[PDB]
Amino acid sequence: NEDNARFLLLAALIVLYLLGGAAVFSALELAHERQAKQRWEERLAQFSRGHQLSRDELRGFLRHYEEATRAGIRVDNVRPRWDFTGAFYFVGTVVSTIGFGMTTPATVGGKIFLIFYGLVGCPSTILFFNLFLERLITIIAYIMKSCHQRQLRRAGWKPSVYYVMLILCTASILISCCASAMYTPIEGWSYFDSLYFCFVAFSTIGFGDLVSSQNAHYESQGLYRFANFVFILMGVCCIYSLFNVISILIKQSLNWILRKMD
Amino acid sequence: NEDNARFLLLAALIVLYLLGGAAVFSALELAHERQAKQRWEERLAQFSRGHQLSRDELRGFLRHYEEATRAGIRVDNVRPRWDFTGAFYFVGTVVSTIGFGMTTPATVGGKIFLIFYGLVGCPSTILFFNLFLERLITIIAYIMKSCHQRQLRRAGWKPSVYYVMLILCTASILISCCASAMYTPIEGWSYFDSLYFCFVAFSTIGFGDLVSSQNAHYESQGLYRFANFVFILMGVCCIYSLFNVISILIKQSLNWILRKMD
Ligand SMILES: CCCCC/C=C\C/C=C\CCCCCCCC(=O)O
Ligand SMILES: CCCCC/C=C\C/C=C\CCCCCCCC(=O)O
Ligand SMILES: CCCCCCCCCCCCCCCC
Ligand SMILES: CCCCCCCCCCCCCCCC
Ligand SMILES: CCCCCCCCCCCC
Ligand SMILES: CCCCCCCCCCCC
Ligand SMILES: CCCCCCCCCCCC
Ligand SMILES: CCCCCCCCCCCC
Ligand SMILES: CCCCCCCCCCCC
Ligand SMILES: CCCCCCCCCCCC
Ligand SMILES: CCCCCCCC
Ligand SMILES: CCCCCCCC
Ligand SMILES: CCCCCCCC
Ligand SMILES: CCCCCCCC
Ligand SMILES: CCCCCCCC
Ligand SMILES: CCCCCCCC
Ligand SMILES: CCCCCCCC
Ligand SMILES: CCCCCCCC
Ligand SMILES: CCCCCC
Ligand SMILES: CCCCCC
Ligand SMILES: CCCCCC
Ligand SMILES: CCCCCC
Ligand SMILES: CCCCCC
Ligand SMILES: CCCCCC
Ligand SMILES: CCCCCC
Ligand SMILES: CCCCCC
Ligand SMILES: CCCCCC
Ligand SMILES: CCCCCC
Ligand SMILES: CCCCCC
Ligand SMILES: CCCCCC
Ligand SMILES: CCCCCC
Ligand SMILES: CCCCCC
Ligand SMILES: [K+]
Ligand SMILES: [K+]
Ligand SMILES: [K+]
Ligand SMILES: [K+]
Repeated sequence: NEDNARFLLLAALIVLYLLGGAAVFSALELAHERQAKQRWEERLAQFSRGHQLSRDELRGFLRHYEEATRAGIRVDNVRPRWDFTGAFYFVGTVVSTIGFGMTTPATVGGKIFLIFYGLVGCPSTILFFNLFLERLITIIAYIMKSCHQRQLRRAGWKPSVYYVMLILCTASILISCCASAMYTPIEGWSYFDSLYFCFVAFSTIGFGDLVSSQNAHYESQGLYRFANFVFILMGVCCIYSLFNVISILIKQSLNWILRKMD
Repeated sequence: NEDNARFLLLAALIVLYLLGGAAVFSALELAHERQAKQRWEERLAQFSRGHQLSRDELRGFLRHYEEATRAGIRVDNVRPRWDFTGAFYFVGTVVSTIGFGMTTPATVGGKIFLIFYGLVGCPSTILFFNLFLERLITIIAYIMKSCHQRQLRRAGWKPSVYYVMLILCTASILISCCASAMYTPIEGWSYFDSLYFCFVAFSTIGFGDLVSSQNAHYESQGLYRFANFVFILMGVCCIYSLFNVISILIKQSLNWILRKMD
């Protein structure tokens, strides 16, 4: 009866969390959304009046442009999709569950293979992340044991969950700052935008509003792609481990809550 | 030295998998991409000639349209973002790490809160999925014990990983087929497109090319949203559990191959 109680309590807490978050986000974003819509409508009306076109013709043109954009066309010299490098980027975003969406299959055959590829590939990445976490814990224990032994001259050393969480948080912060230091100059982004993109990509949410390495010519462009790959990989690993540790802590907190209640 | 060997072997296998997948996807998609780009270019050239519009004017108009679309505008009628139910949909896609991207924060304050909200919410959903998996295993064991006891008239009953994987696969197939039973007449999609969307959403990849339940008016629109919520929740749970079980099986296969290599 304890497991059922914990399950029910977690469900109720998550529901309340969702309701509160929805309220807050609406309060923050509604006015900006309305203002943007009004500005776009004014621009469209002015353009239509200037060149004495028709609303239907512009509607058809915009529909064609939306189809082209789904195809992969953009307005600023984007890199080609579905070349070998683009395909590599797409598969990397698929196996990790990020799914930016800047490149998606468009033909029958490219969707079946996507299903099978993801089905056989996502578990492998999850297993890789788990193995990395285990290796990190072992190395931390070894370092602590060695440091204590060396300082004495003046296995059972597994660190607690709290220290592992602190270490993962520090590593994530450092990786995000280092990645942003490179994204900001190469891209036309601000530092805060770089941090926001780093968090969105590392957590595997992948909205797709900001995507890196999509500007065709990128000066060097040889080391830049390798650096982007390395940074995304490390960030994903660190954030995945941090989320799992935080989940363990939340589970302990829920038991404590249940135990206190009586 | 065994753990390091398994780690290295998994890394090499994943790298080969990525290379092969990239090659296959490029081979499948490059011709379609080129044809679509050519068709869009022809359409744009034809439109420009007919109305005597300069290409810079059309470029500016399309840039404005891309800015507007980034705020939620579409050629077809779509439900508003950030009123109260768009916010609920957004938070649901955020906590589950799906990230469709049809709704994204656009203001400072809506991005900081997004970071903190995700940081505190994703671990809760992961814990909920793990608890669900444990409950499912317990119920399966109880059912098997009861069935065996009944068949006798003529704890240690937990099923093996193989049977749990088979059950999860069957449940996922049934849920996907039932969900696609709708989403075909309500969304005007083909059945295969419905299955593709179900897999993309359930796995938490969330490309965003196909998003459900946003067409402004949706007939009832009261039960439809509830049904969409329930279907997505169940699919996400089942696919998450299936991925974890498959990862365990892959780990066993790796240990066996390592033992085979001596
Ligand atoms: C060497 C370690 C092997 C393990 C690989 C495991 C998982 C891969 C997961 C995610 C990769 C992040 C996306 C890379 C994007 C390529 C960028 C570019 O090309 O511009
Ligand atoms: C009662 C169980 C509580 C636990 C819920 C936990 C996590 C929620 C995760 C995913 C739900 C995503 C569905 C998207 C919302 C659709 C709403 C709509 O179409 O408008
Ligand atoms: C969305 C889930 C919210 C998580 C609720 C956190 C509960 C806080 C309890 C903190 C005390 C538990 C730690 C042990 C105290 C000795
Ligand atoms: C993306 C990497 C996938 C690697 C899958 C490895 C498959 C190995 C098959 C081995 C089958 C025998 C194992 C079961 C015997 C105990
Ligand atoms: C144009 C060069 C792109 C480089 C990205 C591919 C190489 C990384 C995969 C191999 C890592 C061991
Ligand atoms: C204009 C030169 C930009 C090149 C950026 C170099 C990126 C490599 C950093 C180190 C890789 C880990
Ligand atoms: C003996 C130790 C060397 C092999 C372990 C390294 C495998 C990962 C290297 C790349 C970082 C993900
Ligand atoms: C217990 C489930 C709580 C969430 C219900 C909200 C979704 C229904 C939307 C109805 C809007 C007309
Ligand atoms: C006319 C459109 C009616 C569609 C309503 C959907 C009914 C689904 C309810 C069951 C939820 C699991
Ligand atoms: C005894 C009842 C406790 C469990 C009820 C929780 C119902 C939530 C269903 C969510 C399944 C994905
Ligand atoms: C038309 C190519 C078919 C690709 C699907 C392969 C599934 C194993
Ligand atoms: C025993 C060596 C473990 C490898 C750790 C690598 C972390 C970047
Ligand atoms: C840590 C990488 C620093 C890159 C600086 C780029 C300056 C043009
Ligand atoms: C000019 C391309 C350099 C690629 C670096 C790869 C390092 C293993
Ligand atoms: C303008 C109000 C922003 C509040 C940010 C939320 C901090 C947790
Ligand atoms: C005793 C188990 C009850 C909860 C399981 C519900 C599965 C849908
Ligand atoms: C389980 C859903 C049944 C099909 C609903 C759509 C009927 C037009
Ligand atoms: C008319 C609104 C119906 C809402 C579904 C019931 C929620 C339990
Ligand atoms: C946490 C309380 C929810 C508020 C609903 C508007
Ligand atoms: C957490 C309650 C939301 C307050 C903003 C209206
Ligand atoms: C967390 C409270 C934010 C209030 C939005 C105006
Ligand atoms: C551009 C081809 C890259 C080769 C990968 C080793
Ligand atoms: C068009 C055939 C679809 C096959 C289902 C996997
Ligand atoms: C005690 C500090 C060790 C950190 C391991 C990365
Ligand atoms: C089996 C690896 C060969 C590389 C093919 C491009
Ligand atoms: C061995 C995987 C396939 C290699 C093709 C680039
Ligand atoms: C599975 C390897 C693909 C080679 C054809 C491009
Ligand atoms: C592994 C090689 C397959 C070739 C596909 C065209
Ligand atoms: C393995 C699939 C081959 C693709 C042929 C175009
Ligand atoms: C407008 C919908 C209200 C939801 C409260 C449960
Ligand atoms: C979380 C960093 C704050 C950014 C201020 C613009
Ligand atoms: C035969 C066992 C059935 C379990 C499915 C919930
Ligand atoms: K994800
Ligand atoms: K996504
Ligand atoms: K995702
Ligand atoms: K996305």
